[PDB]
Amino acid sequence: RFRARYRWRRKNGITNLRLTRQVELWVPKDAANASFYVNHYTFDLDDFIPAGTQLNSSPLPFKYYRIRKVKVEFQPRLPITSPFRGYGSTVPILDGAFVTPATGESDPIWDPYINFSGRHVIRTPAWYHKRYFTPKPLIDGNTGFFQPNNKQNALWFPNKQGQNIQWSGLGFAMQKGNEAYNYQVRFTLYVQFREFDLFNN
Amino acid sequence: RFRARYRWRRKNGITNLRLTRQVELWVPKDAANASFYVNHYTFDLDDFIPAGTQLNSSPLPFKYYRIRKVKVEFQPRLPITSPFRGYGSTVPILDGAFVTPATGESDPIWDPYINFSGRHVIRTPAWYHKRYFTPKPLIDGNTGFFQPNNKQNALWFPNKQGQNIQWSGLGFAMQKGNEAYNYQVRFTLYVQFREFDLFNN
Amino acid sequence: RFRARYRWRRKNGITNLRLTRQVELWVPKDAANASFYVNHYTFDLDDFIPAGTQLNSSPLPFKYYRIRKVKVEFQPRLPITSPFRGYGSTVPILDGAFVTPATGESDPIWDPYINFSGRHVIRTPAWYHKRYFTPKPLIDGNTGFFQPNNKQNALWFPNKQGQNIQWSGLGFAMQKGNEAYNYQVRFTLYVQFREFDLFNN
Amino acid sequence: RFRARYRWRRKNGITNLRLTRQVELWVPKDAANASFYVNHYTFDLDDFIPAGTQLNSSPLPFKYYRIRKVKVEFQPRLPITSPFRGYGSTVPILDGAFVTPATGESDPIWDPYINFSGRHVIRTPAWYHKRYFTPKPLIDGNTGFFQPNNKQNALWFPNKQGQNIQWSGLGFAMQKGNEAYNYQVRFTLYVQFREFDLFNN
Amino acid sequence: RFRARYRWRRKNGITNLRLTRQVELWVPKDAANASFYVNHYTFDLDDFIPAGTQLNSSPLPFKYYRIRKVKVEFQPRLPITSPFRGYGSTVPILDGAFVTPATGESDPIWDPYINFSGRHVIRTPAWYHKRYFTPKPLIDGNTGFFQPNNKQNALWFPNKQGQNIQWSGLGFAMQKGNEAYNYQVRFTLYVQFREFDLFNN
Amino acid sequence: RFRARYRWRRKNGITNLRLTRQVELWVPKDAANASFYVNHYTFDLDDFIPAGTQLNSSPLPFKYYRIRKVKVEFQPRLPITSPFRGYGSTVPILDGAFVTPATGESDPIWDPYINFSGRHVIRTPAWYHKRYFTPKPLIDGNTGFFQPNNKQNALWFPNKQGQNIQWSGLGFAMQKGNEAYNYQVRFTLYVQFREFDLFNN
Amino acid sequence: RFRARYRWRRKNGITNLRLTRQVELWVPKDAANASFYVNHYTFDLDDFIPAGTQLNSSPLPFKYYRIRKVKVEFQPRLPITSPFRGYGSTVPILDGAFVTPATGESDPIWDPYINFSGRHVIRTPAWYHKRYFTPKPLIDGNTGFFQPNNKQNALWFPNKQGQNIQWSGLGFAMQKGNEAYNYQVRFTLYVQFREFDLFNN
Repeated sequence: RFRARYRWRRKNGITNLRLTRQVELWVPKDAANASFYVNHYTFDLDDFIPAGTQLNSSPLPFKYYRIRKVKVEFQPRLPITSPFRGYGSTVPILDGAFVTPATGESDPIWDPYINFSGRHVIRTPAWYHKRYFTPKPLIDGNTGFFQPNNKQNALWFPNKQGQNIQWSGLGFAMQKGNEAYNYQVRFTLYVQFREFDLFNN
Repeated sequence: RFRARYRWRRKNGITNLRLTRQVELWVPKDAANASFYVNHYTFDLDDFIPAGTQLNSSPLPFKYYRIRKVKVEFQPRLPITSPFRGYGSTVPILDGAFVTPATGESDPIWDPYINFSGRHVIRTPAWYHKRYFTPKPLIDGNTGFFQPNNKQNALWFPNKQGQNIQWSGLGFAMQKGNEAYNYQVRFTLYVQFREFDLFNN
Repeated sequence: RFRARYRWRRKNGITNLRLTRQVELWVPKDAANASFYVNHYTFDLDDFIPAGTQLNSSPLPFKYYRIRKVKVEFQPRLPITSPFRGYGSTVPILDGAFVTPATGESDPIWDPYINFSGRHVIRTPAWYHKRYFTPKPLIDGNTGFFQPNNKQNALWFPNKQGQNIQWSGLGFAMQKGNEAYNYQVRFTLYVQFREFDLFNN
Repeated sequence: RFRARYRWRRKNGITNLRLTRQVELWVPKDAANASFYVNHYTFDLDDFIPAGTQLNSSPLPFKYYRIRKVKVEFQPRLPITSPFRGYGSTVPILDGAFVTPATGESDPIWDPYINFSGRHVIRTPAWYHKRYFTPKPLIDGNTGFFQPNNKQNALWFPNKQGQNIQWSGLGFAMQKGNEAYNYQVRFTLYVQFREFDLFNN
Repeated sequence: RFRARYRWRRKNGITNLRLTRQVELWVPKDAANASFYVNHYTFDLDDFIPAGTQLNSSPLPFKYYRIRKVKVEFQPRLPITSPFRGYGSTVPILDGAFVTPATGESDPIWDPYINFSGRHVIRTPAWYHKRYFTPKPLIDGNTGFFQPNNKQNALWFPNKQGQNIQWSGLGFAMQKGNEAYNYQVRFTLYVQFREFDLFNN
Repeated sequence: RFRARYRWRRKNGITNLRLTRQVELWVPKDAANASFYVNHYTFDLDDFIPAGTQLNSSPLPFKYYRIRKVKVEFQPRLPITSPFRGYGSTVPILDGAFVTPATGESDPIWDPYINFSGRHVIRTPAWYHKRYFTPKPLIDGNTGFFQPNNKQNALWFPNKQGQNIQWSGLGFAMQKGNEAYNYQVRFTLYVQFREFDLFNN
Repeated sequence: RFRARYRWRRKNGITNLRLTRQVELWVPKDAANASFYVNHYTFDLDDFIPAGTQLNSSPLPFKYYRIRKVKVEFQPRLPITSPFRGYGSTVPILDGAFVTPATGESDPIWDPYINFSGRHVIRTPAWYHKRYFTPKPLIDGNTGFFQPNNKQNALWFPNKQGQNIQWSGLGFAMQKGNEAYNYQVRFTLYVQFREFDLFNN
């Protein structure tokens, strides 16, 4: 009754791991104009797992995977005695279509994520902020479909180490003050793997 | 009550894997003398897992391990229509001290494992034979201690990939007929790992 | 029923003491390179107990000991108005094999403990951080075995005062900003002693 | 329920034997100085079992052993009408580190075992005295670890007949009067053996 | 309910130890006069504990103590075939005022402790005799007060190692025959300590 | 249950006696000035018990004592037809510090004990007055401590016959009329003794 | 049943008051040496109560007292933005013997109270810290006895206003940084008084 779920994890090699990577978020300065810094983050499994050997292509010796949850943690670098407090917005964009502008066009003076249904408020000189959600894989670019949050029906993907697809996550907009502040963004993937394959000579 | 064992496997990264390797057992010929072929098998984790990278030293990214069970399977190569049937003995030698003679001295004409408390009968032209037991790690050579079969109290060992200790397993004695017969020995380790560590750049 | 545990503590002299020592953690400066400071801490009983007399070799007059728990407390020296916040990782490394590099090679630019199963986040200009766990004794260097967390089956060790073995504890990685910050690390051993021996003239 | 312990003793050849050896304890004389005679006893299995043959190395044809209990019996040689009564101390020293001095230094004038947690009083011209305890094997000399008294988790050791390790037992201190008195010390091991192996030609 | 007494012993460092020392009682000879040998014993903690170091003044690293019980054991040196049997008296004198005469005046021909309310009969060539009672501390010499036997209300005293006060114990009177007989008096203190303080460099 | 209190009184010789002594209180005359006569009474055991012999120092052959209660009875000498009635105050002063002035300074014109918490009114030509309380022993003069009224925890004191300490009792203030009136003060001690010692030749 | 405790407080004048005094704790500077500032505090009732008149010697008109509890509150003077954080230790020393050195010898570089059974951690630029315990009166200097924590059996002491004894309290050790920081120590006595005496003219 619960011992059949144990046989399913042993017949197919189901393993929940937790991968963690860090990046630096550099927000530039904006002297008395109240602009925003709109960008985004997608999660590729090649950034969380290093390169393997010639025999074993991946350091995690599994064939299939799916990412259950992502925890995106904006960790401040500045103290709470900063001269300017900002208030941005973080949304999970599962559609793969972001409001991030390309280079050449100016940064907006208004918050584009402020009316979204899943926006949280990032306070942006000195405060921690985490989002914890289910990412959606960027399978197709023509239709851009994703499936609802169903753990039993989530699609499995091959662990390919170099051709690994990216999963659509977060879009943020942070206010810009008179100083260029920093953040240390930490991405934590909660991956579920399947069919352990370890080649040997 | 059972959900505390789930938190213990997630806090320390407990993962049961199943590693498999093969070797060829060549038994020589013995024309009308009824000798035995006494040898043994110890299990080193470096033979089951290949070499890793410079960053990740092992393809299995865990720090600690212990081998729960070994299945040693003598798989025949010859058909059951062989002109001579033999009857040997397989024992689990946990002490690390085998009755295997060195080179230079002759092979015995009598079965040395036949009076042991845990001997099984291998039929040795053409029949399958498996042993499934708990190996014991060869920690010390001066005292040669091992602990009783207790899953909760089994010692943990560092996965070192090149300095991995060997675990004391099986000793066998196979009869030798007028033909050199073959076996394909398959070792299956049921390892339990701990504290998943995956270095990343 | 509980009065038999009282006779066992009186027949063998069982005494739980709590020893405390302090050390200074100096993290150097790193101007705009985002390096890490990876080091470790092992716990030797000779650092917590001073030297005794010629008659009584130890100020704690017991013959055997075992360390039940260690509390490692990183206590800040800097205020929370520091210009740079860092985010490192603390792990209990029971295997005795650390990721600490020797002198001559450079400090890493990436967190090596970030994917470990038992990492906690140390915030590293100004915030307190404690780890509380069971240390493991560094008995052998060839096999590096340790036993699981079982209070009833923990090995007893002679209190020797000068030949006391070290117990494998914590490995940490702290970010380095533009200033050399300080920490006051406090180690608290929760030792259990046995067989009180007090020599007298 | 109890028939599974019967199959475990038959699958692995468990046999409890009781070995007995004797030695002579010579305590020298000490004219009006009230010195002590401090010495010790360790238990080696080579002293209790004689030499075997070339085929069977040991007269007890088992491969593994562990000593459950030792009974050390100081049996007097002198009658109770002796002109001087002495009062010493017997302790079980499991740590392997005794207070026995080497040759060249004088014998102490004070009882060194008198404050120990497990001392019993030996009356030392004419009275019987027995200690009955669990010995601890002297596995390592660097760390000197031993395990708690747990019958289910006691380590097994190879019966090697010539390389057999010694087990740490008793340390005693007997008063010395004006006459050299004698004792007949009787050591009784309660050994448990495993995996009966009897080689045959 | 009983777990509050466990927190009280851990908050204040309560530890029951058992200290033991020995002395020689020399009773002189008295040819056909039937005199008595009246003396006494007080218990100082400096006689049971040796000298410490400069850092830790005492080998027992506690600050406060109180002696719960004393066991005074007169252990014979002579056999039971002695030509003269004597019959003395042992009393616990808690008041601190003994009937022991100074040097210069003769020893009495009559038993002074024989009518006391707490006298026991010591048989004095060859027989063992123990007293087990609560000692009383010699706090003041002007009033000589002591408190009743109440374990919960017993006064705590500083462990000072050189200024330690003496506790009022036993007064004895032993008959003297035609031979100078010996005794080995053994004092066993059952001390309770408090507030473990171990200085460290 | 009550038979254990009987064994305690027989093992230690507990005996409640009742000692009685008398003294004359002379209050002087004071013609039309309304002064007071302030004095006090302390209770020494040497005043209630006479001198003993050389062998037995005290007529009450006990070693320890404590005074449970004192009854101080002011018994009049004058009839109720006296020309002046006075109204003083009696207090139990347990602290040992009285308001009694020394010689040389005048007697007060106001009642000093009238506002005390335990004052009773003595009517002072012709009326009887008793106080019945627990005295407190004058142990120390530097701190002047006493213990609360607890019969089970009362301190025991040596019966020394000549060095017996005094116990702090009553302080009174009686009005003075035109005639010098008399009182016969009767002190009744309710002593409890311990450890009957009767020396004999 | 509870109305007898009301009559006891009215017959003897029992009154619980709460006295409060303040002092300034000046900790000196120590440039890069990591020394400690070890000192102590004893509580005298003459510091909490001012001088009285000639008639009434004390402004609190009671004769006896005992201090039930002391609250020692280290109140910071510096803000939490201080450049150096320190971590000391506060212990209740009831024995009257402190580790405070006299003038002439240097201040220690190590914490002497860190291994004590009742140490709390004072954080020492800017944080509040309170201890709340039962003080012990410094009655004798030769034996230094104190009684256990029993409210019903606590000794009463005379309120003398100028000869009032001191009660043994707290010993602290505070780290010293590059600046001389301040504290405002507040002592709150919870005294219980007895036998209200108010002299009147």
